[PDB]
Amino acid sequence: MEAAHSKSTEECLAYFGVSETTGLTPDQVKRHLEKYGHNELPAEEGKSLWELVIEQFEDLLVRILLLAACISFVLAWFEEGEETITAFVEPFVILLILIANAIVGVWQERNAENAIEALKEYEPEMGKVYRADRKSVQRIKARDIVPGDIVEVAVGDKVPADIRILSIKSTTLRVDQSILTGESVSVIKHTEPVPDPRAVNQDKKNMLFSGTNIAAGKALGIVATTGVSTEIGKIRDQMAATEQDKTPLQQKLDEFGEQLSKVISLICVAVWLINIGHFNDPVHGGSWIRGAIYYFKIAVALAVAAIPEGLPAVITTCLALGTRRMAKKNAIVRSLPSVETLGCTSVICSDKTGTLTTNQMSVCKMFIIDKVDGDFCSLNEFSITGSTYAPEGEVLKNDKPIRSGQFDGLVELATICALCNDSSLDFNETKGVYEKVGEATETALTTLVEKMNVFNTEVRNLSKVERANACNSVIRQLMKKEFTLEFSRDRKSMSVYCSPAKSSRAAVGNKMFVKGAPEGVIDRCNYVRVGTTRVPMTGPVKEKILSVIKEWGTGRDTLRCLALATRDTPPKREEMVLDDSSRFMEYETDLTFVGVVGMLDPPRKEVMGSIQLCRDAGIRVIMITGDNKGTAIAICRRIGIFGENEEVADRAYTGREFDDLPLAEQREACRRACCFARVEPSHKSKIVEYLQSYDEITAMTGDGVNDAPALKKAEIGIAMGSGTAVAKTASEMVLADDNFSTIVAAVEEGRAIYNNMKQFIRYLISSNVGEVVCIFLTAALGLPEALIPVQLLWVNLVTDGLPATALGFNPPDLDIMDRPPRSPKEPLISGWLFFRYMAIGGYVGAATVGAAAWWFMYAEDGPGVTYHQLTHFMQCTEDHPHFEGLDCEIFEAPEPMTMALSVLVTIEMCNALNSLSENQSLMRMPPWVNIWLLGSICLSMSLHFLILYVDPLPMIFKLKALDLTQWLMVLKISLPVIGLDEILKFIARNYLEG
Ligand code: NA
Repeated sequence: MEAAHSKSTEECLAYFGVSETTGLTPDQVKRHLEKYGHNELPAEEGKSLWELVIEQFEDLLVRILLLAACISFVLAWFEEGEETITAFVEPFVILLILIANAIVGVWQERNAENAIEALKEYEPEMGKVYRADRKSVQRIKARDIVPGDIVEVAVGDKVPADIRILSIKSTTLRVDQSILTGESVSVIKHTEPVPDPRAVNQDKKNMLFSGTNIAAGKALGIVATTGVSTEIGKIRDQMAATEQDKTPLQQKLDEFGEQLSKVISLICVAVWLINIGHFNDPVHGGSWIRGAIYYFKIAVALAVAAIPEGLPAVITTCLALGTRRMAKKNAIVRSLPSVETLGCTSVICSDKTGTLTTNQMSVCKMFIIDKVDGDFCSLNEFSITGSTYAPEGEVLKNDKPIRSGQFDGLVELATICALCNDSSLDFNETKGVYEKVGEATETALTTLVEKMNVFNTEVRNLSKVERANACNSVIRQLMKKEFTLEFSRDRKSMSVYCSPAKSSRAAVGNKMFVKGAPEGVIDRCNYVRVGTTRVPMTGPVKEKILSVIKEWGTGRDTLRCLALATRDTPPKREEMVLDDSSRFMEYETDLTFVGVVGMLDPPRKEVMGSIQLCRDAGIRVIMITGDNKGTAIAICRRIGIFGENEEVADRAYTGREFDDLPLAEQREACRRACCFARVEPSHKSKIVEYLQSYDEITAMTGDGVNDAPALKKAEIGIAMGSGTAVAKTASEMVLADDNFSTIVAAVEEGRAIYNNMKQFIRYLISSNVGEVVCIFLTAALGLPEALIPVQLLWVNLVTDGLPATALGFNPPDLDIMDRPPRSPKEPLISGWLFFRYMAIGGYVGAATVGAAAWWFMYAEDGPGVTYHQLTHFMQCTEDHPHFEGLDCEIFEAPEPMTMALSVLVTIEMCNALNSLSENQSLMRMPPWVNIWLLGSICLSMSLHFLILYVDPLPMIFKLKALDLTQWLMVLKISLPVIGLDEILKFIARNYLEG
């Protein structure tokens, strides 16, 4: 029964055919259970370990590598010899990388928690029902509860289902609905029907929502809905129906995956079409087995040379490090891929209270009526200092300190603020400052009465803790509080019924003290107080009151106003039903206007600044607030969101206004809006949709289960440190301090990190290019293999991975926040950059072959066979050129490989320096700009020497220590790469910058 709140208790009983005194029968229980299912959100998918392990082998590149391991394995099997301790190393090494890769992938999932599963924390194990098969209440499992069940709840219980309250057993009933409505103070519940069938949760004063807690009282009710049909269940469905796209880099990297796959295969064909000469060969003679071993040997190295095997580890390391760095700045990021997205944030939607403001309330102004005489009128306006809850400050009329007590209007004003109030103070001796107890707005009133001291009570003598609630306690003793009529949004006020304290045998003197939003409160005033006297409310004096209120709310003061009034002749106590909240406005009429207080929730000190940063960075800012429209706007002007005097007609909306607009116009409104006031339950989420229809990267703040859907939808959901665990688990980021400025800082960190990622990504991929050239050249020049897979894999994971990581510490550009958001469509490598890395690739691939060849020719240790061209034969079945001497296995000498590999290693260390800046010369941005990079290079070289000397390793990699001559050559052929890029950067700075 979805509409239970708008039905009478009798209609809900009738609908389900259930007896309030016996409850459902065992047949009803069965049937109901068959129709509605059990009371519980559905289980998460049964993602098994075996399935999880399988998923680690889905990516195109890991398939290639697996394939290449199989070929490597078959080759290290279908090969003759006795050296097995240096044969199966390769295929094993490739497999071990894939195992570690899959291991990590699995470790990630075991540690990942989804928000949908966090929802289940709010479903209690047990609940209490009345069923016809028993007399006394039975405590059954909450999943066994069904619509129609008569249920019982009491203080401390977690509501097991969405329930229509039938009967309140205790005096009142109080609920903690913080998790669903953001009302953090316990709300009072009733049993009368709520007329509007489209009432938002906050106004269903007769409902208990599954997952909430009874704060006080005992109640009996009937279950309206269970499972996915409850308020939180609908929230679960929205979240589950939300599909989350891959981050821009994830998408672009997946595109590179396909493309590189397609590239790898083409190069294999290219190596085929180059040997189509073998078709014109005698069928007899030559080795076919060895001919195929030749292709599969290069296909393996080719795949291995082309994959940036260490890239995923480098990225992760970088992101993890950045994350620790962001946490130091109060930004707790939860998902590593979010760090990139955060940098692209084009829109931030922020709640005002507690994020843009401090949520530390303070009364700054107040006024009473001074006199009314015909068309003439004067108010007494005052000021109050002190912006803490501490009772330290003073009242001032025209800056001159006055004494509240000398004004009677003020005695009463204070009596309302003190009596018509459910909050207090407390001096916390631990922190040594005054803290609130209750609501912000109410404690500010408590604070205000203490500064006012309307009865000049001896207060300075009292201790620190006793000082807290002294002037209040005084006012309390003056009036007995008989009862209170709670605040409702329909009337936007509250009242308290009070009788004189010293009273033996009397029935006259009773008062109601009314506090609330000025418009409705003032409309119900027929009288205006003037000291102790009273006069009729008149058209002119009304405008006077309203104009001041308007000025205070809509001006640079940005104050939240509250009207205070009293009912002099309140209805007789017996004539009032304290149960029908719909009668409260009626009991609050024929009032006397006493005064107005204006309070402030101050902007955080950093917000002004942070908002300006965004304007520089081309990031739009939208405030979502509970202020009315005028004040919403005024606060927006105040903080920088709006220009002080600029037009805003079409950039500010209330929920009402926004709902009235047709779908097209709502979408339109969202492109230009910077202020949403009084926003509905569904709005954040619809606002996010529209924003995404313009391809905005959207940040959205929230803190309750009811924000969870929007948090999940937006690309950067942002939760408050002080918020619910569910909102956190639904968000890309948590604000340790709740401060809007933390967001802007974390965006800046994201830009800085992405710029560096581009660098080490381009560095690594460019490294693969040269590796591929080296393999290809060797093949299409019939040379001895210059580099082998085990060597490549070492370079791609260790030798280059260190500098790649060090590149993540590249200093950030000063102009980072002075450029618009990066477009998600922006390609990683494109145009000039393709050429650069193509040329760089060329040179690296040539240098490595040439390093081997030079040893094979113009060097001593190896044959002085210049232009002999090892091209010709690699079979040795004719034995022509080297006539005298029985040697033919010098082709596999470890010296040439060691020349090539040391060239690669040395070049890439050099190219790591060329990677300090995309376009700036090493003349302008020197190597030492990044000490981590310098350190990294020393480490990688020490590691190269490690594999060169430490016995097991030089055999495994197939290497031999180099002569100072040979090393001195390695340098000669490596250092020029620096000159090459310097030239190319020069061409970019001077002949492209237009
Ligand atoms: Na999200």
